[PDB]
Amino acid sequence: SSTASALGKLQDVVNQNAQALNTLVKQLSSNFGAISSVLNDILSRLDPP
Amino acid sequence: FASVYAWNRKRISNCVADYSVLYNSASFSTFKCYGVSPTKLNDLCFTNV
Repeated sequence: SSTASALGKLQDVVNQNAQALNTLVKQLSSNFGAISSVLNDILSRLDPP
Repeated sequence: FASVYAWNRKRISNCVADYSVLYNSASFSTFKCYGVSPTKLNDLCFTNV
């Protein structure tokens, strides 16, 4: 009860999973060399070619 | 109109214009526009000119 940090394995697993998911969802906002990071603007501003 | 060495710059803002009325009349120069496609200029609401 009094002493904490006795469950390092479970916390490490949970933190690894959450960090991986967060990095995946954050990678969605990159530009990847295009002219915009959102496709709705691209389809509403450019030509199909 | 001034020379190329003294090209005239001006600001256009706070108005409401249209481009199809100018686009359809094939009278002024020739249109080749990057970024926004010429035919889709009217529908979007960019800040100023």
